[PDB]
Amino acid sequence: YSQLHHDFTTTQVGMHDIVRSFRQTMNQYSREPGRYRFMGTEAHGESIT
Amino acid sequence: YSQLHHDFTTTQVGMHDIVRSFRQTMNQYSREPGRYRFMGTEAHGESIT
Repeated sequence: YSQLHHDFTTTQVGMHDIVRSFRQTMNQYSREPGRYRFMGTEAHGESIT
Repeated sequence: YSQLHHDFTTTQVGMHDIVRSFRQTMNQYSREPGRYRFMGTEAHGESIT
């Protein structure tokens, strides 16, 4: 896996609108006060930006 | 220009959040009714999706 540059298999263009769609589904349950639904993701090992 | 595959010079990852930032700047002026500010872009010649 380390012998290639992975520009076509990781972080494609429309990837962030799928993750933003998961956040909207979890917003239908986080409206009542005191029951906010947390959403966290794991970080990219290679980049911090 | 047609002898290359343009994957590093067109439609990069963070491009749509810049265009969505232009839309927020134009929202400070489109609040009063009857003075909505229109925003249109030119289409990609090659793709429709």
